[PDB]
Amino acid sequence: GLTPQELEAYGISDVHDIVYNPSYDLLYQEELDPSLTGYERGVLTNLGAVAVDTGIFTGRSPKDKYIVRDDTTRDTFWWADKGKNDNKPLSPETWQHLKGLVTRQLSGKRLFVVDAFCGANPDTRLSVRFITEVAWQAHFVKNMFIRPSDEELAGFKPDFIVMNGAKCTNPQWKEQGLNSENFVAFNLTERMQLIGGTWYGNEMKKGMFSMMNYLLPLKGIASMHCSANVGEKGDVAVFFGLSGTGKTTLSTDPKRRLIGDDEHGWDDDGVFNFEGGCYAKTIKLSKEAEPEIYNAIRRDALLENVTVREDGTIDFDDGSKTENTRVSYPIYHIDNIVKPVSKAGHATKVIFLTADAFGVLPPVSRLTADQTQYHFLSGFTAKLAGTERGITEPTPTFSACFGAAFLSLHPTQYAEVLVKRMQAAGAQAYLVNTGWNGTGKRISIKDTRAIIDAILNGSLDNAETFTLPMFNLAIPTELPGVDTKILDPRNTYASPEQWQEKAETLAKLFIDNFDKYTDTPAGAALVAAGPKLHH
Ligand SMILES: Nc1ncnc2c1ncn2[C@@H]1O[C@H](COP(=O)(O)OP(=O)(O)OP(=O)(O)O)[C@@H](O)[C@H]1O
Ligand SMILES: [Mg+2]
Ligand SMILES: [Mn+2]
Repeated sequence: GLTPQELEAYGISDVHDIVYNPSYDLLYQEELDPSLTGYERGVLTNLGAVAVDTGIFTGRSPKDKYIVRDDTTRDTFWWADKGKNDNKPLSPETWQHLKGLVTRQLSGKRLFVVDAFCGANPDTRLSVRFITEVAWQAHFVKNMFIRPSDEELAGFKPDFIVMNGAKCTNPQWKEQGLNSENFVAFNLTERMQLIGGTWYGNEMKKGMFSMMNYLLPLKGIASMHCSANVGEKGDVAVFFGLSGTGKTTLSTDPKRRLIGDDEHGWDDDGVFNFEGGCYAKTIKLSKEAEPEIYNAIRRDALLENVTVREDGTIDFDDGSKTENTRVSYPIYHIDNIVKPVSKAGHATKVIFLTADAFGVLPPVSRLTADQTQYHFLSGFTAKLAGTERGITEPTPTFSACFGAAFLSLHPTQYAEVLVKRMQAAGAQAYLVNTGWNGTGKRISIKDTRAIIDAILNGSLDNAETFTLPMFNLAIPTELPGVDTKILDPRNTYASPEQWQEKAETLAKLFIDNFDKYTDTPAGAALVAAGPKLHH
């Protein structure tokens, strides 16, 4: 695929061993090499999958994310210093120092080079070349990106390079005004991502997602943090939501063909996956509740940060290394998928998932057109942050478009293209609370799946509704397979008064958050679709 001389063109010198397009069999034996030390080491589990520890980082490091500010990006990027976001500006000169750190780190090493695609469609996909010195990092990108055919490899021409220098750090970070010795940096003039300090594989996956989020909407294509699936009739659904809200869990549905679990575009022909694999959360994983995900954990899946007992069994309940235990697998580890290309027609059902730790929002509501835009821009979820200290400190997150950490353009640009696509398809939107109600427990997966079924088969559209105060959400009066009591969140408190107190707290949070969008005529008009609180 490439010679040591081609790598020298990238700045990487004296590479003696090049592993181009490593096979799954080679990656397995690389990860289990008994002479490996530290965080490169894998262990074989009784399910047949290799498990690794990703080091000090067990999630992304948004405080270390930087984008070079130059004549290509200055007037188009959504900059952190010009709404809150992580797109912090970096100079071209400082970029050159970070590039030197990474290229020197990879020089004189045995390198894995993985060529892959981001985007299922040839007309808009990125041809990405990933370079790493850690086998399980190469395995991660083999699982998560689209694996080219032999014919596509023969004429592969990268238009983005990702250089993973996890083992290096930046000793000049203080004088350079950066956050730490680690860095995840992007340059759209050179079309490159550099990683230093963090080994975490998802920096590469979400890094390329951020690049698609820059390029696609500028060409009229929606770029979405959502899962997607399709029914027997060809009816497509997309599921937006922040991390942990259910996109992967609920899209992996035995009644539907999976398109993808996390990153999709929506062009003139329909909805298409960016990825070649899925990246499931494994904390407290239940084979009974999530059988398809559980079954995908086998040879060629890559487990991250799980606890493996001495006998090789996995303690999926153990969050000691992190609550964000994960498994990646190529998408064909799921039985019922769209193939050979992960794409389908236009979505007619658009589901916003949220996990409301305030216990206010109903399990399901059908949204008006204006409420759809209001809630898309708000991008709400919440967490019980204080659990380890024995308290419910519901902590809100408002992350525009249900994925602000990955947005490269202003939120209104994603909203505009999404609305355009939804209006052309006649799509309807729904808000689903996969989180908490007055019981202080999350709604069960079984009940949420039944809610999703009722959305997808048209049942919910055919129901009578009542209106929830404050948020003015249309809720169905009944739904097949779900206890009617929980459809109204007020019923899970000893009295509507307990819900009302929490609803007022949450409404104020939404109203304060939305204020930043009211600087345009269209945004000010959307306030009427948000929660109403005047006392
Ligand atoms: N009612 C529910 N619906 C969906 N998931 C639930 C529910 N109750 C508990 N869970 C748990 O919530 C988590 C949902 O995580 P999931 O991996 O689907 O999130 P995600 O939206 O795909 O996030 P990410 O974008 O970070 O991958 C899982 O751990 C799942 O078992
Ligand atoms: Mg997911
Ligand atoms: Mn995600």
